[PDB]
Amino acid sequence: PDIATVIDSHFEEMTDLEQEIARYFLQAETIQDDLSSQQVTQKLHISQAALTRFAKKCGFTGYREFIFQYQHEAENQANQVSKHSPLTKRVLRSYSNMREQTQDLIDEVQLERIAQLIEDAERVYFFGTGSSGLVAREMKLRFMALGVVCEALTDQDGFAWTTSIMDENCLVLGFSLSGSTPSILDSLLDAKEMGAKTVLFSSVPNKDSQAYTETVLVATHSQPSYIQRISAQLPMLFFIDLIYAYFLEINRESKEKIFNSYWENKKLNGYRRQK
Amino acid sequence: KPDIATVIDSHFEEMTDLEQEIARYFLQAETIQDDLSSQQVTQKLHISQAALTRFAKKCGFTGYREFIFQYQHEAENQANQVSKHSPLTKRVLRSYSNMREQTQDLIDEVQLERIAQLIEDAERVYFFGTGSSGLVAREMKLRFMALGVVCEALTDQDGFAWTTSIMDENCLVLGFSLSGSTPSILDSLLDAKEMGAKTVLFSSVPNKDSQAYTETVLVATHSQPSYIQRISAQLPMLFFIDLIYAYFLEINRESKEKIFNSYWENKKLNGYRRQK
Ligand SMILES: [Cl-]
Ligand SMILES: [Cl-]
Ligand SMILES: [Cl-]
Repeated sequence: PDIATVIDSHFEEMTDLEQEIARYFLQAETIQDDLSSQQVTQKLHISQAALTRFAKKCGFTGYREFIFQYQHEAENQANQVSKHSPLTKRVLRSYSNMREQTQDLIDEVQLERIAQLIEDAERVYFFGTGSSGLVAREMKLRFMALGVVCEALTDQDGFAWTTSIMDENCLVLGFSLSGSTPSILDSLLDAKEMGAKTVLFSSVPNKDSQAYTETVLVATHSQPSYIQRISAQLPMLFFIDLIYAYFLEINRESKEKIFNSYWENKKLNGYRRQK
Repeated sequence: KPDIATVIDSHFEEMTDLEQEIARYFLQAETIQDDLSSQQVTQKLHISQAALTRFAKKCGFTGYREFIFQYQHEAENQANQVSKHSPLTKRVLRSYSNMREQTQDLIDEVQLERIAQLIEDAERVYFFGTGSSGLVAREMKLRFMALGVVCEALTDQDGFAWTTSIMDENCLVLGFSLSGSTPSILDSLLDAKEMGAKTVLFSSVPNKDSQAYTETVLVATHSQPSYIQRISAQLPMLFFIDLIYAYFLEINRESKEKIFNSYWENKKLNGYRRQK
């Protein structure tokens, strides 16, 4: 219980004189006063022993403990006002709002469906340009570590090389934050032409309906202007992590075996670098 | 609209002592897993049918059958709620929330302004990382180059060697090492320092050897204890690069917006040529 609740809870055990002391300490602007026994005594015109008895009636060891604690409450409360600059808060709000917007866009049934497509494919490709090419490389790092045969392609030549060898046991995931990156949209159609399954990640719903096997709507940025937006990868990273978590639970034991084997070779390699 | 738990709660204070014991049972999370037929419930709680019926009528139902029908149907329809997410989904989203919270407590605003000023004052800026940290470096390169910074992203030892050999006192190197021990990054930053460059290490681990660099930025640790369940390794870094970027953009904002917009105009002009 905070100070006011304890004082309030002992108020009616207190004498009229002790209620005057309680009244003083229940004032908001009292925290601004010199709360020594020698100044509170003078201000309230009361004796030093009366303050001690007041603190003990409230369940403290003495006055000094009471007033130090009284200031712990004050200190804890004052630290709850934010200490950050507007600029900082804007950036933090951009992240938290993308979590919230992502959360409201999740279709768990679709994400588990996509997790299954990855598992069912023999070959998985991630297609993306610019900042979305970084997302594609990131996804490969995550999923190769669990044993998936995958590759990340980030230019027309790669998509050309890959789509031309694609078959119906291939799955391509394409990343286009804007939903209109010509090289991504047309490359996914090349892959579809060859028999592959196709997943499009985009922040705009577009006319992709029916065009690809799955279309995943990802968050838009909270900031209107381009120059002030946070990382362009982030809308996609949320969905990479979601699909990943779903995918890991599919035959986890074999996937954990592969991951741990990579880990062991890393430990051994690092030791040899030392020795 | 109102779920059956809310309904029970709202009549709880009207209920008899025995009815309140019945309510307490139905308000428990595990109870939907029991056999909730009146026969089994009466035996379980050692009550009569009538008492169960009286409880259900206190809750505004005609009887227990109506009550339990609703109770169980609300439960089996929760699997259909898109907004009610699984333990896996919540684990991932909490990992992101936890990292935002941890990041927020680690922000040293004076430091990040100091780094943005270093970027502004440098003639050449370099971003070093490998793995996912290399992706953070490539991203930072794109964002700062669009504001006119002369910068490059290096993601392997050959690239570190090419660049450090020609650095001087007007160079700045930002190195990303989430583990705080990546030898190529720590060593390459020390090579850059030997050449007179300023150095900034980003790491989730404040080691003593990090004190050698001009600045060290402490970034967040991950929430999940096991590596295999962690969310993206880029994320601790991305927060701080976005903060630095946001500060840097406000140093001589109009000159930097001119440069960003001039980028934009040059694309449009070539697009007019291509339409011809
Ligand atoms: Cl934003
Ligand atoms: Cl220095
Ligand atoms: Cl995590």
